[PDB]
Amino acid sequence: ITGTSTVGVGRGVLGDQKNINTTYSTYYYLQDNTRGNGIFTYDAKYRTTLPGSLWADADNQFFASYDAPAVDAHYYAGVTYDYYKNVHNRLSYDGNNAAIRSSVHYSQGYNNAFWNGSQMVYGDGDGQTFIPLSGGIDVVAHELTHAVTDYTAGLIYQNESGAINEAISDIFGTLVEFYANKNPDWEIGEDVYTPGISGDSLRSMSDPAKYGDPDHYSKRYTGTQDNGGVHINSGIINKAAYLISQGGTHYGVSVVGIGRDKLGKIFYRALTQYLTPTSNFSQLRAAAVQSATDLYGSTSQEVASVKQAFDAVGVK
Ligand SMILES: O[C@@H]1[C@@H](O)[C@H](O)OC[C@H]1O
Ligand SMILES: O[C@@H]1[C@@H](O)[C@H](O)OC[C@H]1O
Ligand SMILES: O[C@@H]1[C@@H](O)[C@H](O)OC[C@H]1O
Ligand SMILES: O[C@@H]1[C@@H](O)[C@H](O)OC[C@H]1O
Ligand SMILES: O[C@@H]1[C@@H](O)[C@H](O)OC[C@H]1O
Ligand SMILES: O[C@@H]1[C@@H](O)[C@H](O)OC[C@H]1O
Ligand SMILES: O[C@@H]1[C@@H](O)[C@H](O)OC[C@H]1O
Ligand SMILES: O[C@@H]1[C@@H](O)[C@H](O)OC[C@H]1O
Ligand SMILES: O[C@@H]1[C@@H](O)[C@H](O)OC[C@H]1O
Ligand SMILES: [Ca+2]
Ligand SMILES: [Ca+2]
Ligand SMILES: [Ca+2]
Ligand SMILES: [Zn+2]
Ligand SMILES: [Zn+2]
Ligand SMILES: [Zn+2]
Ligand SMILES: [Zn+2]
Ligand SMILES: [Zn+2]
Ligand SMILES: [Zn+2]
Ligand SMILES: [Zn+2]
Repeated sequence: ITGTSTVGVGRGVLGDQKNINTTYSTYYYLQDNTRGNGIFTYDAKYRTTLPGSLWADADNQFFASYDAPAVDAHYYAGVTYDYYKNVHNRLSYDGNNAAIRSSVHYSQGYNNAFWNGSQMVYGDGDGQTFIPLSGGIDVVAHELTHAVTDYTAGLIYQNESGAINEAISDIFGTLVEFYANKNPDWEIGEDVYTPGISGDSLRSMSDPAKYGDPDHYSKRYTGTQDNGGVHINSGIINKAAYLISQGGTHYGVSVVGIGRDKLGKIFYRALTQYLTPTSNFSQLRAAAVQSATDLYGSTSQEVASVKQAFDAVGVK
């Protein structure tokens, strides 16, 4: 909509106050004109028609319970935009400042959130398995990172390539959570999963086995469920990424940690320059090694730590 750029205030799903960029024309709309071609957040009104109505509010104050998922979808899309621009010089998910559109209140009791190829879609959850999923910055950034992948490597969503696709989204979801440095961790979805249970999450990058996911290639799932285990086998790559950043000794292999920023630079270069739609784990290792070589030199600690981490998870 055409209007004046304004700044509203509200509370997100977890009850935290934040400012949001809006546009004023009779109503205040969840339309942020400060980032690329815009960030636009819509009300799906418990239906499955997309995108729904551009979110309108009479007073620029977003403190109602019904507002909270919209506040977070809008704000965390902004954080994700800022991460990719400021850290990686990438303008929106396509690198060409595509508008970022999100719909909240999708369906009823819907325990999922997804990038659908052109926008984000957030369920409200059923209140037991999940609360509204836009409350999780790592979920928001995980799904928007699928769009980054689609516009770069084009990793296929099945078998080893699909597990890489999911790990890339977990890695950057987590790096965005740290960039936004409110309550970061190496867990996925902890803020919105199981409101009745403290200390759990959908999966752990630091210790995949805590939830029964593999932390070594020898433990990879080879069945047909989950598109060949894409959210299961991601644990192998997630653990490697965790080790690259934080270090540790895993199955007897010592890894010297190089920190989050270098992890992000190495994997971003691997994704955008070297991965292809069918890259397997071994090819990801090679891409990460080459990316660290490009950035830091073949004799660098960074290259050595990449190799150590992939060794530790059994990926040659
Ligand atoms: O849509 C308009 C946008 O294009 C401009 O950049 O800022 C004001 C908005 O109304
Ligand atoms: O506690 C939250 C509240 O502050 C917000 O306004 O609506 C959603 C709730 O979860
Ligand atoms: O376009 C909107 C539609 O998506 C929603 O489901 O019902 C109201 C309409 O304004
Ligand atoms: O409070 C309202 C809620 O009861 C309804 O479901 O949708 C709009 C909200 O503002
Ligand atoms: O235009 C392409 C689009 O069709 C696809 O969704 O992602 C890659 C883009 O280059
Ligand atoms: O250390 C920062 C890291 O926490 C963030 O995730 O990505 C950028 C780095 O500068
Ligand atoms: O506690 C168990 C854990 O040790 C294993 O790694 O995965 C399944 C869990 O039930
Ligand atoms: O069966 C597949 C397995 O061969 C591969 O290693 O990882 C993905 C699985 O789907
Ligand atoms: O096979 C790829 C290789 O061509 C490149 O050099 O590094 C990335 C690898 O995945
Ligand atoms: Ca209001
Ligand atoms: Ca997290
Ligand atoms: Ca929980
Ligand atoms: Zn998903
Ligand atoms: Zn995913
Ligand atoms: Zn967290
Ligand atoms: Zn899955
Ligand atoms: Zn998923
Ligand atoms: Zn270990
Ligand atoms: Zn460990």
